[PDB]
Amino acid sequence: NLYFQGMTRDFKPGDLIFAKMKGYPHWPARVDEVPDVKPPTNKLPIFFFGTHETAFLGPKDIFPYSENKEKYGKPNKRKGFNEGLWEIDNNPKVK
Repeated sequence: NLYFQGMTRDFKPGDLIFAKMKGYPHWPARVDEVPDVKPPTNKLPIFFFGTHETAFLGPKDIFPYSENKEKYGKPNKRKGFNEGLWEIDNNPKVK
């Protein structure tokens, strides 16, 4: 996220996070390895737990998981969200 962890090199593959996208709650996710193309230069490859969807996101939309577990790690009605909360704590290497 902005200023606190605002560079792509603040994160590494395997790091667990909450990823934020417009219209959606902060979503349990992980940073993945770059696949591999011409990936966007100032973005990280993100895998979303529960839905298993993927995106490229900048550091501004990425929050460390542990620090934010109590604030963002609450059940949500969005489809796949609660399964995602299970994965991030119990199966964080699911592919």
